[PDB]
Amino acid sequence: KGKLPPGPTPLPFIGNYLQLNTEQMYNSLMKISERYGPVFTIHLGPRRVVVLCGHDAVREALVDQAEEFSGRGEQATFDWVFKGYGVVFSNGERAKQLRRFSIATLRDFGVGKRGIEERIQEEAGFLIDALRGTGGANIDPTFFLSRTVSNVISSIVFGDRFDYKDKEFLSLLRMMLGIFQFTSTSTGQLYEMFSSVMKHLPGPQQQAFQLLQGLEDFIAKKVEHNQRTLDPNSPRDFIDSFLIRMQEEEKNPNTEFYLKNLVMTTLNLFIGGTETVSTTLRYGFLLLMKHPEVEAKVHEEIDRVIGKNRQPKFEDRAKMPYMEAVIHEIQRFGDVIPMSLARRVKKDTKFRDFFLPKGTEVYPMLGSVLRDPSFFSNPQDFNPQHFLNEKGQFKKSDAFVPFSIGKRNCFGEGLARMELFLFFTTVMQNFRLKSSQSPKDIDVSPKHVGFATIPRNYTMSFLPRHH
Ligand code: HEM
Ligand SMILES: COc1c2occc2cc2ccc(=O)oc12
Repeated sequence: KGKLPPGPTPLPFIGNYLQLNTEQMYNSLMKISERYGPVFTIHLGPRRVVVLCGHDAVREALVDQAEEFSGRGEQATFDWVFKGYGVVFSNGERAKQLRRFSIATLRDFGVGKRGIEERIQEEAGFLIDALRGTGGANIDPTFFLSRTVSNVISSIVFGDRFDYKDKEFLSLLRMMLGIFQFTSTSTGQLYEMFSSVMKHLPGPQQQAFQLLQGLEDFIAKKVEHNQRTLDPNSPRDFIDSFLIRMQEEEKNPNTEFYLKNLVMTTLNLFIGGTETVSTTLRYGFLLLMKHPEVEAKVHEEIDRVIGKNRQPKFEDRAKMPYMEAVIHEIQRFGDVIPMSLARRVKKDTKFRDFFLPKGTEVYPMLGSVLRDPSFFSNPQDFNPQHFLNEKGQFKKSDAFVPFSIGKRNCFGEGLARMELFLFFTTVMQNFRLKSSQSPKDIDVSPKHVGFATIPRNYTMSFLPRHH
């Protein structure tokens, strides 16, 4: 039947709000799924959204009907600053043009090649110095990890890294951490439903907007400088490249290459290339302290394959199935972006005997794919075996979708995977982790779950490995 997926009856404007717990959107949605099935319709305030739970529904839509589900839906807190500009939250021609250019420009600046691998290895060296600098003292690893991660994408988009002592750099990192935290709280999820009123009201969301505003202001300041020092012949970074394409297109009235898309696209990458990787690393170390046996096996593999002298290199991954399994399990357990970024159908679509009118938003519940009990034996526990066969070799999974899938999937996945492996490996090779508390008492449940999955605050010490 040409019918929209089934779902609970919505009330005018508020939608299904009375049937949802904004502090736990994910659980609220999965519960509703228990009654209506894997594919259902929900009304987040006035926003009608088709929810996709489980591997099959998600893959069937985003991959089997990729083009139809390739539209970009909204994320209200982020659209407040982006407003449809830039590569992430853009649609149609704007997105195709910005995405093609971004992927190309990233590769031209080392992504995938030896260039960025070297940059990551150097930055990891700096992270190691910094952790040695704590003298084994108990610390909050949060900004040690974010400063390192950020410098990778920062050297690509800005021309070079930030000094670890640059206070403005810490400030930008605080803004990123804060925005991801806000969109993961109940107020952030309430904003997803009622932004029409809430953006004009006092409250936590206003402080969230200022963080985005500070990030935009910073990007706009970096662009100006690049502009007044640009060598049309020798671009220094992503910004230069984009400024050059802008000049080339100065004659195309319909060009997507203009200042606003440069500021928004660069901001997209600065944030995207920072907080996601940083949050995964942070959750990862907490999971390893909770499971010493896994850290032990990681240490075994690192000592055999890499040893204690040379810097780990990306190709080492081919020889380390356990480590590769652990990183996969960390991303699977962490479920950093539990509901992906909303997609939307480009045109009237037919999906599993259901009807989805053009423009309909879609929520691919990645978290439900990473925990599909039909793909992982103990979906609720942290267990690397989930990514190993009986002979202890690495085993892929069609349900491993932390980067989502399809036409608007994460094109930073390559950089991210290189970062996760090189940082997790280089740190583990140099230190054993010591929990400020007892393994049995470490809580790995998340502190917040909304747009992102935020792990609980913790402290730890990095103890060197020598004797
Ligand atoms: C552990 C790290 C990361 C995770 C879990 C992650 C996750 C995701 C997800 C789930 C999406 C939405 C995909 C979709 O619509 O289907 C996405 C989008 C995107 N990611 Fe990542 N990401 C990570 C790191 C990166 C990095 C390092 C960069 C930057 C180079 C980045 C750049 C982007 C961009 C530009 C998009 C938007 C793509 C588009 O709309 O066409 N991501 N990411
Ligand atoms: C481009 O990278 C990303 C992301 O990647 C994965 C999640 C995610 C969220 C944002 C939000 C704002 C932004 O500017 O960028 C983002």
